[PDB]
Amino acid sequence: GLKTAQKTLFPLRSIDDVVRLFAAELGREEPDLVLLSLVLGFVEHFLAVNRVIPTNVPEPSPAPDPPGGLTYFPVADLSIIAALYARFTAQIRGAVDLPREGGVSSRELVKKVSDVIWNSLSRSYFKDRAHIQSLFSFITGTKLDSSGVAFAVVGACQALGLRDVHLALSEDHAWVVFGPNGEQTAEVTWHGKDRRGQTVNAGVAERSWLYLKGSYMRCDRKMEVAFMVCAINPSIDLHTDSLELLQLQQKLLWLLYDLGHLERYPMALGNLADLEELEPTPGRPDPLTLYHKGIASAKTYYRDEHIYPYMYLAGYHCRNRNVREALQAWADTATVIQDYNYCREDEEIYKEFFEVANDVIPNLLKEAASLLEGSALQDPECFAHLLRFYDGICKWEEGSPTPVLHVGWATFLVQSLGRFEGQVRQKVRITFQSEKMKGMKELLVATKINSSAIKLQLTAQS
Ligand SMILES: CCN(C(=O)c1cc(F)ccc1Oc1nncnc1N1CC2(CCN(CC3(C)CC3)CC2)C1)C(C)C
Repeated sequence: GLKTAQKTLFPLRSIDDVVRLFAAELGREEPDLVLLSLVLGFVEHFLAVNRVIPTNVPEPSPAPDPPGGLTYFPVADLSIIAALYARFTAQIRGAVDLPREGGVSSRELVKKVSDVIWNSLSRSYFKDRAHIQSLFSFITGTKLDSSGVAFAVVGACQALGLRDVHLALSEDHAWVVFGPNGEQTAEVTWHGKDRRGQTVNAGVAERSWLYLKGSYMRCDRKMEVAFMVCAINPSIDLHTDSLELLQLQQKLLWLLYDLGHLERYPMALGNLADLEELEPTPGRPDPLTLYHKGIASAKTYYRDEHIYPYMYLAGYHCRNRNVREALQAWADTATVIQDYNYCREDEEIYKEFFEVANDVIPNLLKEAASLLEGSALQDPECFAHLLRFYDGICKWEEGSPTPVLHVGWATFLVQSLGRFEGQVRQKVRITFQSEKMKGMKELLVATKINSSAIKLQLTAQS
């Protein structure tokens, strides 16, 4: 049952209409997670899933076709959004047996709301596909990706008036927290390419990156809106994004930023900065300000145990040919990961470190050498930052149940070391933390790089 004020905004015919509807909803003490997620899913379906008009642009009279191409919007009728809203609420309300004396919900209650979402999904589909994140995908396709399940469970709880069930976010996983002050936890979805019903205590005690040693985000309803905005997927295919969905996500994040709802959301600040890098909004903070905001947010609220705030910043410096600053920010990234244990389900962050060490840094140093042929390659500080990055990775691996470094890592390490002349490398005096890097300190600074020896040393088991 949509309140009358919710009804007046429709029909949404523009991006701003969506923004006004988000603006209107964020003013309430509890914004409608189902209504908001349906609208974004409807908009994204007809902009990215079912692309109505092609995206290509043609090469004294007017041109026969729009010479720059076309953007469009699928009008969201009240009748159509409300019909879908009614389907979900009729589904959820008839499925759970509603005392909750303290405004808190039982573990067995959260479990059957979770079970109602879980058992509504198709048994076979590709969990990693795009555009199955929203309640629109749930109700019209019975398909949800991993964190989409957790979000749907949270939206179902708001539908049943369980103000105490909230979305919990690590950097790669989602679950629910509940109880008098968010102290119980329950897994509600799978992770990886499931532990449903269990707490996350074991994973927090595991010191795996997946559970951030307990320094994860406990969302309020306002950050749960920020999550579904971050979850907007503009990809039409791998080489094509929808300009409309990028613009919508960007204006929505600015709306959330102005209301203060990204203050505890480092990844969302980083997402906004990345959008701002491609499409600056006049009068707004530049991307670097926003990257440093996300880092300050991670330091303030999650005691500096997040990884992505630093790779956001490092990526921006890399794309802008700021070699010193990019190397320093990847060193700081490795400095956070070195206090984690590399565990079974941490493959996402491994993949990102792999790409940095074995693609991004090699490319950055090659770029710098083309200028050389002052410069970063002549700066011992830059070499020290490179070694600090590898030292953190080795410390991360040390004592973990999963190996990190393999022979391919050694190949790129030897290459990156070679980018610094021996006279530069011999100026550093470094204290390493990892046993692996200590066991080749002298081999890293020698005038002649011993590739086989460094390869042997980088690949010794932890
Ligand atoms: C990307 C889709 N998505 C997730 O995957 C997800 C799932 C979870 F259960 C928990 C955190 C999750 O991630 C995020 N949650 N909220 C805001 N934004 C997030 N993401 C940005 C992201 C990390 C940073 N890289 C960029 C680099 C490496 C440059 C810094 C891009 C991908 C992940 C969510 C938005 C639905």
